[PDB]
Amino acid sequence: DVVMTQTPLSLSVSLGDQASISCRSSQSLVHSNGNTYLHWYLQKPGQSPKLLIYKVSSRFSGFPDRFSGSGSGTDFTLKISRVEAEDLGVYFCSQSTHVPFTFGSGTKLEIKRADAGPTVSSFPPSSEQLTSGGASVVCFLNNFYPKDINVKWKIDGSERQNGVLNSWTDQDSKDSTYSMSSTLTLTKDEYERHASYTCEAAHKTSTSPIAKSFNRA
Amino acid sequence: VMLVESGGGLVKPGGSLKLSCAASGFTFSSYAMSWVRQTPERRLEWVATITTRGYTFYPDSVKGRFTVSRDNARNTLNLQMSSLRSEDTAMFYCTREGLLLDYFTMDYWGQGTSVTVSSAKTTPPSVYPLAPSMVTLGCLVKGYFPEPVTVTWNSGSLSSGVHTFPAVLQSDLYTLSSSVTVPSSSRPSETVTCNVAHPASSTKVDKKIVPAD
Ligand SMILES: C=C1C[C@]23C[C@H]1CC[C@H]2[C@@]12CC[C@H](O)[C@@](C)(C(=O)O1)[C@H]2[C@@H]3C(=O)O
Repeated sequence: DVVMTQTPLSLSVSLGDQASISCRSSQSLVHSNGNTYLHWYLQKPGQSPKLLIYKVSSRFSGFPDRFSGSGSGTDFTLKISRVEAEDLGVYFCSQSTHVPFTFGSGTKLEIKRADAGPTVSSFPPSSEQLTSGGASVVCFLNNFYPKDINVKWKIDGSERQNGVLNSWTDQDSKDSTYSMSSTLTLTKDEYERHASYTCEAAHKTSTSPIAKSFNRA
Repeated sequence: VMLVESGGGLVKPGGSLKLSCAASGFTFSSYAMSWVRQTPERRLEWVATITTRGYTFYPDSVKGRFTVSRDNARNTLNLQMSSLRSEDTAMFYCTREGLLLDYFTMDYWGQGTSVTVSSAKTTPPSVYPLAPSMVTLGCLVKGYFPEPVTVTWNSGSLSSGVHTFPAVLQSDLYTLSSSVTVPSSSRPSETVTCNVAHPASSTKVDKKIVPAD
């Protein structure tokens, strides 16, 4: 098959700045008819791919002129001038000159903004859950920047990793922020066995870790 | 151009499934259509294409198992899948080969329909409330299978300040949380409720967030 590579895999640009994504083809994408069917899709968080540019440089009249495509043969580039928040997401290049039709892994586009502290909130198990014999303690690390962050749980002062599930969201396009949730699940039996429960987050914006906790007692 | 996929679901290995793609906004019969799936690793992989005159073609990884087809009268693209295998699970989209009189290239993509091939059995979710200038509340949707699940607040009203995280798998059950932030005065003054829908198990669950005692 025809392998489609992309570069870079990640990218964080400041608004009003220009972003440049490259796509490398294992074979010339020039069709015997002379056309070059290489295209660029953009899949915004939680959405499906949108055709941005096709046949190397044609703008799928949907998107603006700040989106431009170029290249030839096996090398192609996409540039986004005066970047906007709505631009964040995953950019994919694709080829239709050859069957099977293939896509590249994509390139993530992040927006560069001012560091922002997380708004962590801890939530004791819910009354309904405990009746089921289960106990989950949730913690939210909302709207922070950069994406880099660390979460640490401690039961009565001791770090716990078993029964700790984590999830991160994509960069938000309304504020260029990031959010994370963490859940420490354990049986009611063990839950009612401890007094202190804590969620500890280490982030760039603060020297000492942002700690939130509560006591079952 | 409107493409809406449907029929996604959970099938056991070796099982079969029939996906549909309803089309509107363009002369469906004068376009080749295709199916592309996005893997959990998020890779897009073409899976089938049908021609205007009915010619059909696919990649070897799928030959003898999938069959594209079209119902021009009903304006529907179809995808019949047999001998499904665990590595088949993915989000399936129908795409249109839009460059009318000039070679293959995908125009529009549909909303996508989710399909999980696994031995794990579908399980309803348990929806627990998460209550404590700005206040944050949440909901814990836990122990369900398979994906997906929709979470809305106040029947869709509260949009801003919402964080529905991606569900995580710890066994054969998923679990996800969704948070919502509102002005302190907003609650418990006004009610805040999370509505959770799990099509697989045919289950809807509303949970009004009340103060804890
Ligand atoms: C093997 C095929 C299938 C083709 C012709 C040829 C190459 C490109 C395809 C399309 C792609 C674009 C149009 O939908 C189409 C109607 C067209 O003009 O070209 C398609 C046609 C078909 O399905 O009958």
